[PDB]
Parts: sequence; structure tokens; C-alpha cells
Amino acid sequence: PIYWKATNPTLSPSHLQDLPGFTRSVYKRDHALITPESHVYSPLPDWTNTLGAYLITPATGSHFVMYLAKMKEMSSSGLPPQDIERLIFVVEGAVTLTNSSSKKLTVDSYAYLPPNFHHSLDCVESATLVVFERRYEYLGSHTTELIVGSTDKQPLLETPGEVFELRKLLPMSVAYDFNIHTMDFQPGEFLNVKEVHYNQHGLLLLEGQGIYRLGDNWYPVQAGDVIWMAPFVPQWYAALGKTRSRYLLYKDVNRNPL
Amino acid sequence: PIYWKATNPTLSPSHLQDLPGFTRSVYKRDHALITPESHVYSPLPDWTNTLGAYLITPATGSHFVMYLAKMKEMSSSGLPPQDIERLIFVVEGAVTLTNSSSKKLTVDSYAYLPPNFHHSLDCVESATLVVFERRYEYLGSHTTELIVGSTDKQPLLETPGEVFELRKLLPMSVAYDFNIHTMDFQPGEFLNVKEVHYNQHGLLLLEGQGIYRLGDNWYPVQAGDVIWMAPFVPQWYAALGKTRSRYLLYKDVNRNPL
Amino acid sequence: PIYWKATNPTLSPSHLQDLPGFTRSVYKRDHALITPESHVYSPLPDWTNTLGAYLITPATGSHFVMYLAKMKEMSSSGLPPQDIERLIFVVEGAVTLTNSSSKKLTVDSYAYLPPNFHHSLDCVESATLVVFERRYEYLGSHTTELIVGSTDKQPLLETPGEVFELRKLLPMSVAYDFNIHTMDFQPGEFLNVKEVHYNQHGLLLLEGQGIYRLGDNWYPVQAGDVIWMAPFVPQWYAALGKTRSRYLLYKDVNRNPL
Amino acid sequence: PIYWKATNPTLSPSHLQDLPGFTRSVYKRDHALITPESHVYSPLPDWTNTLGAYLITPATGSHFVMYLAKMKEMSSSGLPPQDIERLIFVVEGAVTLTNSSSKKLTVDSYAYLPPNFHHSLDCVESATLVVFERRYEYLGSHTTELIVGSTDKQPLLETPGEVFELRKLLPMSVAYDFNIHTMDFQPGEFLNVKEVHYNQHGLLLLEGQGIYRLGDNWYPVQAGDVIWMAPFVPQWYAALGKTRSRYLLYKDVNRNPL
Amino acid sequence: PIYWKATNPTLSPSHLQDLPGFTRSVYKRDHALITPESHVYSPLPDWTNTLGAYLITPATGSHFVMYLAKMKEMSSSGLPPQDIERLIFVVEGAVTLTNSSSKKLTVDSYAYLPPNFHHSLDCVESATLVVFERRYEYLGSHTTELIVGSTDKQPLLETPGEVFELRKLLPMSVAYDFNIHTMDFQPGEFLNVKEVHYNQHGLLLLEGQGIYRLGDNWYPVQAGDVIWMAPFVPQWYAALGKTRSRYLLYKDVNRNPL
Amino acid sequence: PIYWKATNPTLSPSHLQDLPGFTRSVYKRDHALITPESHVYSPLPDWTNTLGAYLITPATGSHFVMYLAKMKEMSSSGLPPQDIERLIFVVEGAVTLTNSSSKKLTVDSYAYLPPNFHHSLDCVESATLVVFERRYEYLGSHTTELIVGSTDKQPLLETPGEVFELRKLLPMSVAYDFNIHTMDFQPGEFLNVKEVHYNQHGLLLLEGQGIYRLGDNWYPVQAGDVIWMAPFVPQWYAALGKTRSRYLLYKDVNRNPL
Amino acid sequence: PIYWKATNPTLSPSHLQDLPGFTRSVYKRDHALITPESHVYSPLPDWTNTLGAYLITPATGSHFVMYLAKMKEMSSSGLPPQDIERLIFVVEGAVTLTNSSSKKLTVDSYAYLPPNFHHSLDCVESATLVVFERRYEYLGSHTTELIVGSTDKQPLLETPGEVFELRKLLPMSVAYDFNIHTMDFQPGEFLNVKEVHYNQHGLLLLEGQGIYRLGDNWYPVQAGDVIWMAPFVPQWYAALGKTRSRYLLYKDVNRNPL
Ligand SMILES: [Mn+2]
Ligand SMILES: [Mn+2]
Ligand SMILES: [Mn+2]
Ligand SMILES: [Mn+2]
Ligand SMILES: [Mn+2]
Ligand SMILES: [Mn+2]
Ligand SMILES: [Mn+2]
Repeated sequence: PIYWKATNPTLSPSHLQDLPGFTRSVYKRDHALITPESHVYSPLPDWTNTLGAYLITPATGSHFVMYLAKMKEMSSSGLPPQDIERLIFVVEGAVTLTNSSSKKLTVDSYAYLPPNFHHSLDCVESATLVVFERRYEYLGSHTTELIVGSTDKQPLLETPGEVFELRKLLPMSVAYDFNIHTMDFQPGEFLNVKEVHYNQHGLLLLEGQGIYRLGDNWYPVQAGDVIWMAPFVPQWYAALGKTRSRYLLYKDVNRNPL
Repeated sequence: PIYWKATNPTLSPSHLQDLPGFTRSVYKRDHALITPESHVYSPLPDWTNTLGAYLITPATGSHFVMYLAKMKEMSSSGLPPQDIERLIFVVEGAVTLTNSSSKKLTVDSYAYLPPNFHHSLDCVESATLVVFERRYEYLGSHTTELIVGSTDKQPLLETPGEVFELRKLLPMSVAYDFNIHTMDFQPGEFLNVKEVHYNQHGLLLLEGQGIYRLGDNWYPVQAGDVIWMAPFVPQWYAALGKTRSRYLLYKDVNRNPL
Repeated sequence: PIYWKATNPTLSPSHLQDLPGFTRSVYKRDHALITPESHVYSPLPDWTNTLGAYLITPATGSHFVMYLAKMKEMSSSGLPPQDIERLIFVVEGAVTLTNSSSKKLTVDSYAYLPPNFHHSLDCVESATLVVFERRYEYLGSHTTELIVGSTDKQPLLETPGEVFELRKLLPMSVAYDFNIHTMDFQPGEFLNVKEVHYNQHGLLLLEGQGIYRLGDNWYPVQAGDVIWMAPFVPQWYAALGKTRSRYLLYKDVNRNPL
Repeated sequence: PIYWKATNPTLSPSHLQDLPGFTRSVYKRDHALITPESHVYSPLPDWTNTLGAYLITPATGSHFVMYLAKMKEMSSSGLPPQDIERLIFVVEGAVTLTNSSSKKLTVDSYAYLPPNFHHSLDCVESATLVVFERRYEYLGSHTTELIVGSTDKQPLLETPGEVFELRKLLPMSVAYDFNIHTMDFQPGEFLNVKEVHYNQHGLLLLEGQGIYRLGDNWYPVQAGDVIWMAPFVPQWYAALGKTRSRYLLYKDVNRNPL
Repeated sequence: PIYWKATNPTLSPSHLQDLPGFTRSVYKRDHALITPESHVYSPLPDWTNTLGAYLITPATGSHFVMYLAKMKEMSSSGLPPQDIERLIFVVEGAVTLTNSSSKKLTVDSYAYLPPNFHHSLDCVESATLVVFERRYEYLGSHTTELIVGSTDKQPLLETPGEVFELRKLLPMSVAYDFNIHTMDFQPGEFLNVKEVHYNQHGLLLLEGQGIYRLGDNWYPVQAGDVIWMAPFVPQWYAALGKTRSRYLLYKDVNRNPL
Repeated sequence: PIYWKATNPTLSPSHLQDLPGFTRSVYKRDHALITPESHVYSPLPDWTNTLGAYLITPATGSHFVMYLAKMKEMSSSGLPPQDIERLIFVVEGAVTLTNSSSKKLTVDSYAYLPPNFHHSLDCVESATLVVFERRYEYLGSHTTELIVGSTDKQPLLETPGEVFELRKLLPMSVAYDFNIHTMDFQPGEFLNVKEVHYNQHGLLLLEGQGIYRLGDNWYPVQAGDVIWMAPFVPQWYAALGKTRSRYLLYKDVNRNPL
Repeated sequence: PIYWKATNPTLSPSHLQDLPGFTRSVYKRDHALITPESHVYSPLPDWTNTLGAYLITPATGSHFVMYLAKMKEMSSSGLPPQDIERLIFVVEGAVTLTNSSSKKLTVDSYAYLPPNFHHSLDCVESATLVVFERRYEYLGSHTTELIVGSTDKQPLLETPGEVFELRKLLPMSVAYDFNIHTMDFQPGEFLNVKEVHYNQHGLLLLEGQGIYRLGDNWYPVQAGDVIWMAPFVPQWYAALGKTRSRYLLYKDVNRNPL
């Protein structure tokens, strides 16, 4: 299945049961490498029969949350707080979306919901969702709207001076205050620019493995690893191995950095 | 006696009189190990014949306060600020609580007082109080209520994939924005998950000894030690020795982290 | 041309194509060294056919933003939000100011813009500007007005206790919350006071090279480099090579550090 | 099977096939943590069909070698240089030792061959051997001699001030310049003395897991891991889990340190 | 030309002429990264019209030297001291080797001279040689002999557990106490085994670029770079970019490590 | 009792019985701080009924050995290997020495023994001696001779630029390659010279407490502590408390540093 | 007064008289910066009324010594051991050299003495000498001769790709296994090559001031400072201020580094 290793990591939590205290996770001043055996699942408030693990919250200094959601048999989502926009990405399984016709989202499907937009995600079997939420930044008479889609149905964008394959999930229109990029590196390929920008990131490695650099820290990574990149931290990546690398990325945009 | 070493640490301050500047205490970006020889006791404003030593305050980035109150003869407590909730746990001594009847609190006894709830703690001989205070986060029309009890009465809670015995002092209801856990470990037992969560902690080791890991730091701990765990700091623990480990722990709950 | 080595640094990005992930940039808690291989250019909103890269933003804990704007053939600028004073400085090219008259702004020609002071920049061929923005701290009734000039036209001010050549593009009258200094160093010359002050800095080395100190970190620098100095961060410089050193410097002034 | 995890580690090399460059191994000035995914097996000189991995050699600053020997079907050992004493301990399999009769060795069986003592190890199927060799420090006329045994047959020794169960495979008389110990720790138990001695070590954890402290470094460990301890390195261990800990240890003795 | 970048590194020393003191070179306790801007060339004693730069000498704790020799018009080699075996490798130009016979050596050509083997390297126009010298370690009554060849004529050896392409320039027989390896990696390929071995290394990256891990340090590397690996330093490499990586590697062999 | 705190230190091993893995001991590149909880006692070879604890040996790079010998009932010294010179100092108890009119030495007594000078130390009750030993560096004809004495019956020497009070147990004459110093410091006094010399030290604090500086490390110290100072390590000491600091110091002298 | 500050540093020990333990001295693994407050002066053996302080000895990993001899009222210089070569530099004062005729060495005068060569220095008043002593390495049948002279009498030398003015005090002739250079930099100039080589230095900053880079370390240096440079340490210098930088330097040459 697609994204299988993102749910079944080559180095899983159980392979460490005889290494007391060991972990690959790190939380530093400007970034964080959050790995599978550190995930903290607990009932998701307001949700019905769902465990979740918060990987990133503004406690870190971000303006967004990023959490994993384990939905099981007959379990439903619950409305997010007032003025909070939400974005979900099916990483495994299938869930149904409803408010104009019930759309069924399987793997690789995603859905954006404008702040205060009444909806419900219901599941009847399994489903592992990767969700992003943020207190929307109203700007002028500008507003967002319901977006539903599939990665593959998104066109390959131009990447001046880069070789990775880029696909954006939400519209690039000024309304949206963040977008979800899908980036792919073939084995050996890497980022030419050593980005240093006020933007901030939260990412999930869906396929492959490689080396990710943050500040003066170099980290080996595998499918399933999660990373938080705080504004202005030097970032870089290289894809390694026989298979390609794909990571889901959150990026804030269309707003004055003041 | 119950919690005797918590009040009489094996390695005491006087023991260090011949080691200028020496301390086991460490205050870092996302945590802190606060030890006895560093406690700063000063009279608690609005209290009677009660010496207090604050160990954690929002100055650290937390949203709660943690302090020890050494109540001597004919001592009494003072009401907390407006909208501030309070919780006291008796480590040593006896103290009566009034408001609906009148409860006598001894070692292992505790009491949660809702925000703006009138009450008074009065000590005849002496009492040692470990208390947490916080600005209550009102969630709709929910409100808390007086809670009284003692650890030895709270049922053992099972936690999946873990081996430590757990007890929760307060109700798990949505109205409470924090709970106090009691965690026990037999010598040799440890946390299977190396937690990284949005939740923040404040902890006190009542009995036992062991190794506490915070981020990339490892600290030997003995009863009486206090720890501050900021959000997302990697945390782990292992119980060592002949006797068991037991620690009181604050944990924020039921509120959207966004 | 003057400042040419800023637009074209000796050690330029392409010279690093065969050093995967290699970078001279550093982002620490109290300072930052942003180099050319890390600039992230994205289309500046409200501007016309122009790429821009933010180098400093409040996310760093500053009260100001500093960015590079690469104006191309037939381009114009956008107005900043409300109460955002703006200063621009031409490091290369030419661009006409407009709105009260119309100045042909070229290399070394800067233009201040009071808050909400409507104005516009337009370029027919090509221009590169280093612009600073920040929410003006309204002091009493005092207010600002348009200012336009050139680096070589400003006076050489005395520098008590120091040897570098000092200039200030903007007035010192308390109406201005920030000032932009010009500093010249002859090979072998260095700052005499290991400054430690509340003021914050953002700087671009316009000409030359030398060693820059920040806290306990020492960085070799060349023209085109950019530095971020947070308050209270120990700073120090020394110019080297056969040619003098010159850097554009932002500095906050005339406002209670309270 | 005895010591099954020592040869089939819970966190094995394969589990790390998707984490490029990752390793739990460390080599520092005064110690080393050598783990499986780092063993370098090469044909052993003078041996027949036997791959070997040197874990420790005098390049480290030690006076002994410690290597692993994978003896496959129909194999035999080779004689060691002149004046080199040898000790072999069987971790997996079986091998016959001939030369005073021939003995069939098995897991837990060990043989010590004095310097220049003709012998031959002949394996028919498989056998894993941990061996130590050293340029014997002759002392006067005393001379060591053939010693063939089995851990279990060895008696437990009194270790004043410690709770671990100790055994020594070789005699304690002056001729021997080193001894091999078998140290057992029950969960929760740990060393009381934070050892700092001139004696150097080489160890292999056969069963269990725990934390090993070396200087200011703390390492989680599991059966299979190997430690190099240089003279005078602060050392400490703690056993953890459900199962007990057992490590093989080399120790130089009976020779004036000056 | 073959190995061009190796002769003219992408990031050449001149490119850094405006960065006083800057360098990619590192010299640590158990390894080193020697780069072009650090090459110290000097008249090589006993040679004629040849500049030499020693990169590694036993002062590092190695048992061999490694240097680049810049032979100019009408130049000739100098004999190595008694018992000093020598191996040369041509990375640029051409030189002749006389005295048994005479071979014309171009790029990729090499010659191993046994200890005390009289010879001579005469170059007409110019050539660049990376040469290795070591005091030969006599074992019993074995002796090495002249070996001359070409990397390409050498056969691809089996690399069990790895995917890279391996070639060995000298015989693997007992007489040789070291061999020089040629290792090729296609982009995205890396070492599966994170080596920790007593063998020490001398390395020159002839083609490609990538990331090298030495202990807990990561280094971006390019053609022309040189690395020193002391015994037991954890090592790892991953090739990145469009073209493959190739590196010359010295390795000590066939001698007992005690 | 004299030097009582040296034998029974304020902070003692048993005070840390609940602090798993904790120690004040440090073993670095240029120095060491060996504290009581790290002392490793084992039967001293040839000695009778005595347990020794080597604190310093050549393995550290020193040219001497320093150890504490604890002699019990009917105990006696043993002879040091050939050509070795021995110095003893009784810190607790009583020992008699013979071989010419025997002698009895009590706390604060001592005796130097020329290389190969036959002698015997006979104790009844018990005594704890701190002893040094080295391979005497013969300076041609020069020879050493037996010595007996007591710190207090030894003259106070000059100490220009230094406020402390000194005493040298051995004669400064050329035939002696080392002496033992006694340095007293009064609360608040400290070494004015921030030493960096070829000499090497072994220092046991007998009285007082304070702060010793070694390189960039600052170590709080208490009577009983022991320090290893390698050549050229920046050293320093300041005394604190109500009492005075007093330590026994080894210093190599009278030999060419070549 | 030529070389005044070298004898009376701008930052003096007495200035640090109220900074307990402070020192600018650094002694690391591969290098060292020794400053004025750390010099340990003690009576030089075999000398007459001369206080000497050893700055660098083979204990550092050097093959030479470098000390300062303070010659007072009627003082003589003791003879070096057998086979030890010796060079002397008069930093200040006056001393007379006699074996073949008398020689009056004054500030800037130097004399090199071959091994086993007989000579004597005699001082009436004061004289500060910086001397280097080394066991001579006999190559073939070459022998060195006695050399005497002054810096400015020495010719300027070609400094390819460099700008500092060079001068050598000894013959580059093969017989000599070391030389002493005089290097001058103007304020602002610096080394282009960030040197990494087998040669080992021992320098004295005679005039000027600037920044010295050793490894990843940056040290502000002043006249009077001393530096030990072990083989292969990355090194670099920059002169600064109004006067010029001038430093004396040791460097081993003409010997195979095997
Ligand atoms: Mn980015
Ligand atoms: Mn927790
Ligand atoms: Mn400033
Ligand atoms: Mn031990
Ligand atoms: Mn290797
Ligand atoms: Mn000293
Ligand atoms: Mn040099």
C-alpha cells in the first residue's frame, strides 16, 4: 500500500523495547525531530472514539498544530474551535466527509475547511489522519472555501533552480494563509538553496529516507518521521536509497511577516 | 512513615556544607531539576506562620505555579487571587480544611479548590504542603467543584503498553483543566514510550530513586527532588534500587492546545 | 561599480554546487549570519514583477523586518500596511520615487516613508533595494515626513572613543524611532567598545571583508553578507584585506527601552 | 538458547536499513560503545573458514585485543603470535579444543591457552567465539597454564559493598595478568561504587539491558553491545527490565601499575 | 579530462579570497578533513623540481604518510628511506618509472614499490601524484614486489552486504601490509555498515560529492577533498548529485593488530 | 583528630546511596578529580592485610603513581619493584618502619625511600597512608638517601607573589627528582599566578574546602578530594569556609624537561 | 624601545589582581595560547642567577622546548644535555657569547649552537632570552655550524601568494632540522593559506596585535603572548591596530615526517 512505511516504520517502536530511554526524537530551540516511539496517543477532545497525538503546537512557538489521528470503527471527528481552519490528509485507510453530497476520502485524499465551516469526518473501519489547524488570519474582505482533492490530481509545479517535484494541495490564492506542499526527491537529489526564511514548517516523511539538516544538526530520517522547522532555521535535505522520497509539508504564506 | 524521605532526603543540604557553590539543581530551556539545597523559603503573603518556596512559576513558560508550604503551629492559608484555582497535597503533618462540614487532612490527603471557591486551611501543629495554582480556563458553562480525598482511595488505573501503576486524584471530567497523577514503578521498571507531548509537567518524587531523562540530559534522582517539564521536552524515567518509586505529577488537560 | 561585490560576492552560491547541504549561514538565539546561498526569493505581494527575500522578521524577536527586493524591467512597489514606516536603499540599479516631485533614485540613494505616507516606486529596467519596515511607535504628537538623499551627501559625524567613519541617513530628531547608520573601516581598524546595548541591529556589509564577533562566536564575512543582532548580544568588528569596509546598519533610537 | 539475544539483538542492523548513516556507536578518548550495525567482519588470518570482527585493539590505548569469531562448517583456529596468551569463550554453537586429551566446548565453556601453548580449535558446524589476546607480561619465573571451564561450574564470589553476582573464569594466582568476570545484576540493581581505577575493560553484555555510564555519558544498552573502558574512566551500570543482566568482562590484574 | 574536478575543486581556494580565516578543514582527535585552501606545498627533499604537500603523517597517530607531489617540467622523484615501501597514483599528467623495466604512467596508473626497491619517477612536462609511504612490516620471510597497473584494468570485487563497486589495486596476499581500494557509489547509494574497525584510512575523493560521517560529525564533501580516519572512528558515506562518487582509499591489512 | 575530614569527608559515599550513578569524579585529558565514592580498594600485592586504591598511574600520562593504603590489624608494607623510589605520608593511624634504630610514624609523619632502599612498614591497629612511587631518574652519580619527618617540624619557605604558606617534606637538592609540598590557604586567599608549567601534580586536600580551577573547568572541593594535574593544564585554587585549606602536593623537579 | 611591549604587555598580570582565577591562557589537545599571567618562573638548573620559565616541552607532544630565561646580576648559562641543539634570541637587554672570539648579543641578536658544541653566555645586568632546545636528529654525516646574528641583517624572502614580510635566521641547508622565521604583517593583512601541515610551531608575538585562529578557536592576541602549534592544527593570523604585527616562529624542516 502507498505510504505503508509511514504507518509501519522500518525501525519501529517495538524494535527498541530492550533499549531503556533510547529515542531519536529531539526538541531544540528552532526545530524538532519527532519520531514514532515518542508519539503520545490519548483521546482526542470533542472527537468520538479517537486517539490522537499532538506532534506540534504553538507551545513550540508555531502558529499551528499538527497531530496524528487514529480513527477506528464507528468514530467521528468533532468541530475545531471557533475561527480555526483545519486540513486533513488521509495517510492510511478511509474516512467519509460531509457537511453537498458525502465525499469518501481514501489514502492520499485531503480536505481543507474554512474557519467555522461546519463539517464532520466519519469513519467505519480504520483511518490514520494527519491534520493541521490554525487560527485563521482574516485579511480584509478575503475568505476561503471548501477544498477537497487528491495529491495525484495536483499538477507538477515549476521549481526554478531545483530538481524535486512540487505539488501544492490548496490554492495559491491570497485568501489561504498556508499551503500544503508535496515534495519528491529522486535518490541522490537534494536542495540547492540552504533555505533560511521567516516561514515555518511542519513535515511528515511519507516515502523514503535521507539526511535532513537543521542548523548545525544532521539527522538520518525514515518514512514516518516528523519534523518541526521554526522560522529562520537553516534547513536542507538529501534523498537516499533505492526508492524515492516524498514528504508532506505545511508552509505559511500570503501574509505580511511583520 | 509515608513520604518520610520526601521530607528527609538521603543526600541532604547540610551534607554539602563543605562544597562551595555545589548543587544538583539545573534550570534549562525546556526543563529543570530543582533540588533541596536550592529551595528558597520565604513567608507566604496572606498566610499565617507558613513558610513557602516556589519551584515553578509562569516565568518558566508554564501556565501553573508549584510551591511547598511549611505550615508551623497555629498557621492558616490565604485565599488565592481571583479566578485562580488551587490544589493542595499533604506530604507531612495534619491540616483541617473548611468552607459544608470540615475535613481533617493528613499525609496522602489532598483537596482541589475551584476558582473563586472560598475555603481555609488551618494548621495547629505542623504541615508540609505541595500546592499547585493556576488561572482557570473557563470552557463554556462548565465549572469545577470542591474535591477532597486521599491517594490510597483512588482506584488503580491501567495504562496501555506501560507497566507503572497509576492513580488520578481529580475527576477526568472536561470541567477540570488539569489532573494530578500518582505514578508507581517497581525497581527495574521504566517508561516504554519516550514521551514528547504538548502537555507540561511539574513533578515531585515522594519515594524511591532512579534515572530521569529530559531531552539529552540524564539525572540521578532521589525522593524530594522536583522536576519541571516544559512542553515537548523528551522525557523518560527508570526506577532503581530496593524500594519502589512514587511521584506526584501535574498534567494539563481537556483544553484545545491550539 | 560601487557595492558591486554585494550584488556579486566573491564566494557565491554556484561555487557550492558540489558541497551538498553546505552553508555559512547561522541562526542562534541572540544573533544570525545570513549568507547569499540561503536567500529565499519569493514574489512580494502588492509589488509588480519583483522577487523579494525576507532576512529578518519579528519571528526573530525583532521589532522590524529587513528584506531584499529584486525589481526587474517595468516594475513597481506596493504600500505597506497601516502605521508601518518604510525605508529603502538602492544597492544596485535605478528606480524613480513618486507619490510631491519625483527623484531618480540610484545606487546610494535612500528614501524614508512616514507611516501611511502614500508613495510609490517604479523601475523600468532593473533595481535591487534593501528595505526596512516596522510599526512606528507613536510618541506624543511628533510625526515624520518624507526624506530623500544619498550616502556620500550626508555629513561625516565625529565618533567619540572610536575610529570608524560615521554617517546617519535619517534625522536624529526624536520624531524618528529608528536610524540607519553608515560605517567605514580601513583595513586593520576595529570597534573599541565590545558593545552590549538594548538597541537591536540588522546589517548588510556593503564593501570589504573582515571578522565579526557575536557573543563568543567569530564569523569571517564578505560583501553581500547580512547580520542580525538581537538586544544585549556582544558585538565587535575589524576590517581586513586591501580595501576598506562599509556596512549599512539599522538601529533603534529615541524610545524608552521600558 | 543461552545468550540468544547476544547474537540476535532486539534492535538488529536490518531494522536500521532505512536510516542512512545512523549508528548507536561511539568512540571517545576514554571509552567506546561498539554496537552490531558496526561490526566489521573479515576473514581471520591463519584460520580456516572463519570471519572475525576486532572490537578492541591496542590502537585504542588498551593492551589487549577483543574480537568476535564466526566459525562456520568444518573450520579451525590459527595459532597466535609468539608470547601471546589467548582466551576463548563460546557464545553460540560448539567447537572442540585439542592440543592432554581433547574437550568438546559449548555455550559457556571457555579455554585459556598460555603464551606459546600449542592448541587447535576445530569447529564442524557453527560457533561464535568472543576471544581476548595479550602480550603476556612475564613476571619472574611464574607461568600460567591451560584452563578449560564453564561459567556455571564457577563459584559465586563475595563482592563487599556490591549486590551483583560475580564469578571469575580464570585462577587468581599471580601468574595470570588478567581475568574474565561474569557479572549478574537483577532488575533495579546497580553498582554502588562509581569506579575509577587504572584497570582497563572490555565487555560484552550477554543477557538483559540497562544504562551504562561512562564519564559524563549515559548509554542505553542491550545484549550484544560491547564496551571499551580505558584506564581511569568513571564507570557505572544499572540493570533494567524483566530479565536479569549478565555481562562478560575483561580485567588486567596482578601487575604493578607503575 | 579524467579526475578534473579533483584537480580543480568546484569551491576553489581563490573563491574564498574575501573570507579571512575561513576553512572547511578540520583536525580532530580521531579523524580529519583536509581541504585545498589548506594545502601547504613545499620543495620535496631529494626530488627535482617537485612541490609536495603532506596531508597525513604519523604525527596523527597513523603509521603512514599521504602527500600530493606536484612534478613540473623535467622533474624526478627521490628515493624513500630504508624499509619505507611506497605507492604512487597519477591524478594528473604523466611520468615515467625506470630503475625492473620501464612503464609509462598516465592518469589512473599506479606503482607500488617494495621496501628498498630502487626506482625513479621521471616526468617531462608535469604530473600530479598522491603518494603513500610506510615502514614495511616484515612478516616471517615474505616480501612484496613491484606492482604496476591501471584502476580500470582492475576487476570488480564482491561486496557482500554493500552495493558500491569495489576494485583493489594491489594483491591481497600476506606479504602486503596494506592495499589501496577504489570505491564507486551511484547517487543515492551509501554504506550499509557503519564501520568501527581497527584499520586506519587515508582517502582522496577523485570524483563526485556527498556527505561523510566521522564519529558524531557530518561533512559535506567534494572532489579534491582529503580525509584521515584514525582507528575505530565511526565512518559512513552517501553519494549525492548527478554523477557518481569515486574515492581512493588506503587500508592497512594482513598483520596481527596486537 | 588531625586531618579527620580527610578520612571521613563531609559528603561521603553513603550519602549518595539513593543517587544512582551520581559522582563528583571527572577524568579528562589534562586533569582529574577523583572523589571518595569512586575510590576502588583491593588487596595490595605483597603488602600484608592492606587494601590499596590507586588514584593516579602512568596510564594517565603521568610518570608516577599515587595511592591510598589502608592497613588493618597486624599489617605490613611490601617492597616496590626494582629502581622505584617511594614516599609515604600517614594521614590516619600509626605505622612503624624498619629494615639501624627503627622508628614509629604517626598521623602527619612521612618517609622517603631511595630506589631499591630495603625497608619495612609495620602497623598494628591501623593507618591510612597516601603513597607516591616512581622510576627514579638517575642523574649520573647522584643518589638519594632515607628521609623521616613531620610537616609541622618543617620550616616555612618563602613564596614571592604568593600569600600561601609552604613546607617541603623532601630536600631540594639535585639528586631528588620530586618533592612534596604542603600549602596552606586562609579563607579568601588564592594563587595569584594562573600556572601553566611542565611540572605535573598529584594533590590530596587534607583540610578545608574551596574552588580549584583546571583549564576552563571550576570544581568545588572538600577535604579528602584528590586531583591529577597533567603538564601545562591551567591550574588555580582559592580557599573558603571558616577554616583554612591544606593539601599535600607532588611536584617533579631537578630534571631536564627535554 | 624595540620589543618593549613584549616585556611589558598592555594587559598585565597585576591588572588581573582583582580577578581571582582569571587567565587568558588556553591549553588544548592540538594547541595552546600561553599569556603573561601564567608564566611560572623558577631557578634554571646549571645556570647562575637566572630565572627561567618553560612554556613548551615534549610533554605537549613537541620535540622541542621553548623557555624564557631572565638573566640577572652576573649570571651564566648552563650547558644543554648531550646531543641537544640550542638557539637563543635576545628579546631585551644584553648578554655576551663566548666559545673563537667574543660576541656581544643585544636585543634582536641571536645565536644557534650545534649539538655537543661548547659555548657560554654571560650577563652582567639584565637580559631576557627566548630559547629553543631540541635533541638533534643526525641525518647522514651532515653537521650544523654555529650561527650568530641579528634580524634586520637578514634578507627579505619571497612569500608566494602571501604578503607578510618573511625573514629566516638560519641556513635552509639540509643539515639544520629547524629554523626560526620572523614574519611581519601590516594592520589589515592576513594569511591567505589556512595552513594545515605536519610542521609544528612555537611562536612569540614580539610586536603588534591581532586575531589568531587555531582549530575552531579564535584568540585575540597581543605582544608578549605565546603559542604552541601541534602538527596539523588549522592555523591563521590577522594583524590589527595602528602598529604592525611581528612574530618570531619555530618550524621543523629537512626531515622526512615518517
Ligand atoms: Mn522551507
Ligand atoms: Mn508525560
Ligand atoms: Mn551596535
Ligand atoms: Mn570496573
Ligand atoms: Mn573503512
Ligand atoms: Mn603548580
Ligand atoms: Mn605554519
